[PDB]
Amino acid sequence: TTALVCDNGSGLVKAGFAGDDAPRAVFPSIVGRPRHQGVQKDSYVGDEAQSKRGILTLKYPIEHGIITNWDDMEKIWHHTFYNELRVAPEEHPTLLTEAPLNPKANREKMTQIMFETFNVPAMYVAIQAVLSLYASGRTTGIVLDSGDGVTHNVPIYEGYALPHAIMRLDLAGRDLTDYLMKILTERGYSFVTTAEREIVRDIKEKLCYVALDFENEMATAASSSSLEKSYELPDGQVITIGNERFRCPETLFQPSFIGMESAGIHETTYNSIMKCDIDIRKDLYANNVMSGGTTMYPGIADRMQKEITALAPSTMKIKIIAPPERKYSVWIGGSILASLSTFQQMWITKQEYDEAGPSIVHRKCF
Amino acid sequence: KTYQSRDLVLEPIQHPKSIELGMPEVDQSVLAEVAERENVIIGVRPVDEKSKSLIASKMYSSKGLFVKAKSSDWGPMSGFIPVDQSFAKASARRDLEKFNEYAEQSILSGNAVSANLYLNQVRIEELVSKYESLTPLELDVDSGMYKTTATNGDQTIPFFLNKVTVDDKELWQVHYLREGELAPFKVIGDPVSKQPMTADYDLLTVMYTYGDLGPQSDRLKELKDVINTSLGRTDGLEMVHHGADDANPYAVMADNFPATFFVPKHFFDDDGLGEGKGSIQTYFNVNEQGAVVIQNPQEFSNFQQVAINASYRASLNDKWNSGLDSPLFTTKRKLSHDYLDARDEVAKKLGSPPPPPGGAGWNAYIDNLMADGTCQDAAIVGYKDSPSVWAAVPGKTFVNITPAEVGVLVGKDRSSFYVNGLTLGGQKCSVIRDSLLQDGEFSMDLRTKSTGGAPTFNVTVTKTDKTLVLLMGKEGVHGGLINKKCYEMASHLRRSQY
Ligand SMILES: Nc1ncnc2c1ncn2[C@@H]1O[C@H](COP(=O)(O)OP(=O)(O)O)[C@@H](O)[C@H]1O
Ligand SMILES: [Mg+2]
Repeated sequence: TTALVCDNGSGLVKAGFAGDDAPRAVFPSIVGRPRHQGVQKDSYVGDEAQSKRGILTLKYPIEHGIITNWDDMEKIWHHTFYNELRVAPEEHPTLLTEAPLNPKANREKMTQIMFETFNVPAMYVAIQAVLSLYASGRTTGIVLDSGDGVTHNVPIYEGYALPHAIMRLDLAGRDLTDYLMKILTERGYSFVTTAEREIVRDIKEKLCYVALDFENEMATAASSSSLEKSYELPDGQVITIGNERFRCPETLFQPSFIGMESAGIHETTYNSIMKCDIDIRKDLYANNVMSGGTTMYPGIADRMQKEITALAPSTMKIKIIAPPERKYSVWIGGSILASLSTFQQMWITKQEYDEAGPSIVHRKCF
Repeated sequence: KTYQSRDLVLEPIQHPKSIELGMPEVDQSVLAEVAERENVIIGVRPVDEKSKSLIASKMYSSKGLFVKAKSSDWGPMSGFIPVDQSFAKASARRDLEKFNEYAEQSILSGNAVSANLYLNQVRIEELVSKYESLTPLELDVDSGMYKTTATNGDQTIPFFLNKVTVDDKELWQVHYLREGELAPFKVIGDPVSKQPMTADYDLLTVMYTYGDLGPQSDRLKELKDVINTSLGRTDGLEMVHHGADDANPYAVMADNFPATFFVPKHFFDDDGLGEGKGSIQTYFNVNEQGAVVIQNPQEFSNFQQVAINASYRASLNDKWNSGLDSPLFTTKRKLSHDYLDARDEVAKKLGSPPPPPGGAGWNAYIDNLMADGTCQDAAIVGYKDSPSVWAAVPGKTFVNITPAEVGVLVGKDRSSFYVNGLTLGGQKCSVIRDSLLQDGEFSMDLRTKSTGGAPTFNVTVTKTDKTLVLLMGKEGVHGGLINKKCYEMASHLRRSQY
């Protein structure tokens, strides 16, 4: 029997089989239900829901990393098992991922749904950042996970996330796409609709980068066309992307760009390290692992190296690891974990659930 | 230097030999530049060697979708798809009704036209002198055409070639005897350009970097347009077509090998396959134009592993028939070495007291906790009044727990132990979870801290009305197992008013 691995992303579900080096299914965490409640299908999931948005009211049940609507979440899992993976959930142990700091009531509800709704023989809930650390071949370090709806700094000791030291930033890829749409619209273009958001997301993913020195890069952009890139829009017209290439991901280091009064990702990394035991801090500084789609920007590891170096004691050995596969490292780490012989000891069995109820997840999964 | 990553071993190519390919070298250079600009790996199926000049002429169209009629390998129609399939290769000649129907249905469905066949002077010289596929041309004064016969296929059929001018080019139109009368020979042509179809550049596979994999086939369509744009042929004469025909139940080495692969230029650097791992041209045959020549299934498997290890993968959204034979072609066989190595590293890194109920003997409780072999240490400690160890495993850590250490565990302050941990029997521990005040749990999960590579162990402490139940796992034992065991013992103690 093969274990299933389902990464419940704020923007995208990444799902597949343990032992594989990539997910089989990647789709939007979206559920659509008819806008009129009166008299083909009662609900739609992912790409199908987005295409029928004129007919449906769309909901994002994991918008900020934490599941808020269980009826919509059950539709997402049903779609994942039956439509994407084409499997009978009752035949497979299932590894689910969860956000850092996921409330106790939420992980209990996730456990109850897997056993009572899907009848899985066994399951486990792992924190997303921990799996990314495992995908980098490590068990101790600090992960910066920036996804679609949320970003976290998660320090981890021998496979165990340290919740007292986790930092959350309420900004990730979705906010960067919206900010890019706004600063391009400021030039006289118009990027406001759902179809225009997809164009801007493509511009962001293809042309954006993190500047090593923002103020110097802004001066270079205003003095020459050396940083300019041309992009062909769907209508055939051409738009020049200049300083927006690096102003867009600059928001990760300067959240005031979108009116947020939060510290930047380099400052939350430092803060999270300092909340951990003195004895582990050198190991965290030497093992900063980047993960998630919003860490894909070229230049981000070199910028983090410079920023963390400026903050830390000058003798501190600092290392930033940004794997090529970091867009899927949470899923890959789950595949690694669920394919190990040690995982058979970690899963929660249906027998354990029948004895203890949903609160068994507090004891077994951390 | 030999290349080695896990079970992948590549010996350096000693004295590389030139390999004949059908794709013109000018087009190999174009594809090498596309692979660099687009940061992709492109594989193209072999083009028949004899069709090189037809493609190089840039006069013809190329084989599109929905064309099941066969090409010919003889006569003046060699390299083309004749409308009359009696002029095609041996397999079509022995199945005339089937293949003639495919040719006519391709025209009727608008996927082809019947076109005249014009050959250039280069082609007449190749067929007569280079390949000796045709007998020397003999002028037939009554028609003004040159008669010739094939030296393979059906050698009894005369063909007639006529000097014609088509758009300022001096070409040779092919004619034959149709029902005994001279008629222009017809080949399957493209429905838009009306030009005869030669072999196309049939893509074997495309491997992308991660910054191109995922939901957002659009990407492949865009890449195919870049390829045709860079090849610079007249509109309608494209060598690459959108979409792909069925996988087909066929094999034959000449159909998939020798394949020409085009890769980003970083592969040709001295650190191409890693840091001090060498260049790709050291282990694979690469020509002057940057074409990586893949000659057999074992080489294809090795190249695919090298590409996957470099984080280039075939898309999920794309459909390919990449394999042919099976020297380790399954998904399990082609797992990335970064995945397998990380799994290996993680697997390695993961590893007077009151009378108890039911009579007397707190040692029995320790024996119960230690029975299943998961724990190396266990203890029951009274924490009210003057704290003391009621029972513990002799010669371990918990037996030495002090009242000061108990005070830290149960103390009002729940944050000073995050500065640098706490101790249990003098052993330094870090706090992983403090649920001491959480209803229904009343527990703390910790992990010891040690030096160098000495193993560390998970610990759970659960608080009852009068006791602390402590447990330490052996190396590799997950914290969840220890927490569950500690909880169950604490629940039993709480039921007996302890
Ligand atoms: N190459 C890239 N450059 C920048 N952002 C990217 C890139 N690839 C993906 N993203 C962004 O990453 C986000 C999705 O990342 P992901 O880790 O899957 O999120 P989640 O797990 O929260 O669903 C989206 O906002 C997407 O636009
Ligand atoms: Mg995520």
